[PDB]
Amino acid sequence: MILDADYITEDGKPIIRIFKKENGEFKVEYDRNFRPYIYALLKDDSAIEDVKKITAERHGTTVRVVRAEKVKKKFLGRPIEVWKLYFNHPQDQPAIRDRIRAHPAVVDIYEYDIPFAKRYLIDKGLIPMEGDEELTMLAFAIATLYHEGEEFGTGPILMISYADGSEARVITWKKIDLPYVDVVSTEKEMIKRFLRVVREKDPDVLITYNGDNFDFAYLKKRCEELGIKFTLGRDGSEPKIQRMGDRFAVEVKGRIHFDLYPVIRRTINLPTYTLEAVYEAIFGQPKEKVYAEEIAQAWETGEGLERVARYSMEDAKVTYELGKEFLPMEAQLSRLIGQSLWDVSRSSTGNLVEWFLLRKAYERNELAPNKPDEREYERRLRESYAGGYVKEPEKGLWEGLVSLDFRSLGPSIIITHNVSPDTLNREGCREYDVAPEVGHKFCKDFPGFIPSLLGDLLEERQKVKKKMKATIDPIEKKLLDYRQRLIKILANSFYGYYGYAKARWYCKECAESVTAWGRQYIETTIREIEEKFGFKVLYADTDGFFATIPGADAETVKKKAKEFLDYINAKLPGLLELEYEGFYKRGFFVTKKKYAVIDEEDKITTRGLEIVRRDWSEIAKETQARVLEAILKHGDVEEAVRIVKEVTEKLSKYEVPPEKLVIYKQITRDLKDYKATGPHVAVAKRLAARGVKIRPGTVISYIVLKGSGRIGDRAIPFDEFDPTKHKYDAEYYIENQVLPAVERILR
DNA sequence: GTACGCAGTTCGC
Repeated sequence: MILDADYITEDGKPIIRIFKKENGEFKVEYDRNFRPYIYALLKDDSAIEDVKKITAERHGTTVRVVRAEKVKKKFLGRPIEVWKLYFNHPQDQPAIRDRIRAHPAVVDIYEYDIPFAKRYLIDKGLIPMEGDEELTMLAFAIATLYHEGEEFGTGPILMISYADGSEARVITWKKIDLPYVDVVSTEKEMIKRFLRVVREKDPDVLITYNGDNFDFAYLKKRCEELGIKFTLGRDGSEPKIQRMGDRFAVEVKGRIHFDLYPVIRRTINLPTYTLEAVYEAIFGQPKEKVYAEEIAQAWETGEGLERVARYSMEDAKVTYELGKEFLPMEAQLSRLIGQSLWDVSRSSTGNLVEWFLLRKAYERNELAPNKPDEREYERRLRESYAGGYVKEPEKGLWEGLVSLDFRSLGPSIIITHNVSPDTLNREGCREYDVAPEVGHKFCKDFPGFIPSLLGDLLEERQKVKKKMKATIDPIEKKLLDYRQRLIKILANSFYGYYGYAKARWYCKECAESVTAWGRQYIETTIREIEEKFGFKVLYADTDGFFATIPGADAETVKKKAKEFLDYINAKLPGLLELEYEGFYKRGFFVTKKKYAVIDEEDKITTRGLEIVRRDWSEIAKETQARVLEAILKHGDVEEAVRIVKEVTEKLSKYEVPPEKLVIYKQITRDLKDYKATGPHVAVAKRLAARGVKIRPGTVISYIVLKGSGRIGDRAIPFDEFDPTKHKYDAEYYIENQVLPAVERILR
């Protein structure tokens, strides 16, 4: 099983290193024959002699094209003839590619921004994490005395805890008598002992939580000032710190540094992403937070250091357990994308689709288009189109509801109608499909690049779902469930890709055609069920709707829907099909995107209401949840009223716990690009002045204190809140938080 | 930083 791959340099030549694990043994395979390359579209083949003689001078060494090779590829389905230009080293590619482009005989270059390691895995057909190997994992965390804005690595690390499946220990240079605490003499010996532990355990995966931007980086900085060789790699090497724009990333050669933080942000929606919120989300019980204000007073006084030693041990153990749950899912994603677990776990959906498309492009001799230049990127950002159909719901309570949704509407449309930039308005075909309203035509004579890819994807999902039915191993069934679910997410994101401004295969006309077809298909089904089958559709959004027959009994509502399923699915073309979501006793549709609906087993499903939003305080969510749980399940408005009158009196009496009053809002940009101040924006400026890290994506936790005027003039971060000196704005959380949320349901 | 559709709160003016 392939874990990772990079390249070293030997006698000036690159040698790919394939880090493997076979039969429980670490191995490293070496490939010395692979070379970097770009593609060049030449005006005349005769100009290749002048193009070879294009030279650059990097590192004081004259760099040149080492091999020119003319190849025939397809560019948006059309055969193209380009020159494959090879270089000696991947590092001199960025220095010479601009001069190759600048040649007047070169129309353009292609595939010039693909890293050497990822180029190798693609061109060789190598899929990481494929195989039957159990990976050994070790989690670790550190406890420091670092201050916000206090450089980085200047404060000493106090504690280093680690945890695997066999133990969880704390290493420290402070006298603590706990049986899991190993007291060393110096901070240096604490770090060195940690290095031996990792070396002795030799784990395939090092698990951290936010280790890319703190724990690992701080460890490297402390080892720098203290003069310690931070040897962690299986090749005797130090972890490497790279930059990802607003973010840093730490890589440990020979192992996989699995930072859980970028994975949780992209997999789970949470109000905040502290290790304790995460723990309380995936696992049942909570965690006993230990704040940096206590860790300083615990060193100073020396007392209570047992507590922080326990919290350091709990962080490591919780990090390991969360890692053991999320690593299998991310392993399946790396297999699907075909890139390393290290890179897959830290990249966005758009980047995962790019790597997948680039691989599939290689398999089909499809030359990849370049990412847009500045003007084109901006043009794509300034461009939009119409999307899904959202029916204004029949607002109120309704009884006896059936839900019918399309199966992968986007991918079904793209495959059925061959929606692809290589088929759009393609000339000379015998068969065409025309997108409604927008009128774009798509050639059906030959499979387009993307539609053919989606067909293989939806195929593969059926093959995985089939095995998942007829397999015994509950772990294997789960791993397969990960795969088929990942295939569905990957496929369904392909519609929006066509409108992604950074996409190589960007096609606004294609994206326009998917939504236009989807709008036609849903409105046609909604009309058919209301015409021929006497149904009344209540709520409808994009690919699905909620319908019923007024007055009809619960059973005949079901049996008449199944009747409509076989009717509409016959006339439906291609892979377009309607499925049966489920029957639900009652359902209140407050407004567009805002509804809730109760199944037969008395478990409410909630969508769009303030209950699920993170920018609403828990006191408002809980009350709305309890209020909605009344009218939906117990139908009691009088109780619902007693709940509102209840929670208002606790707030006015200042008895509701302040933690139920924090609002979680995200910073989405540089604080200076904001053209309108808000509560969370003003709190962010205070933290920015305090030295606190303030970047796009930082969740702001703040409370509104009592007073009058701008909410932002009365808002402070929660870590600055103190009931002994602060008084919270109860009136605000009554009039602007609790009362508006409960009003929507009662109205 | 896959897309657009959409509700609802804060704030300037």
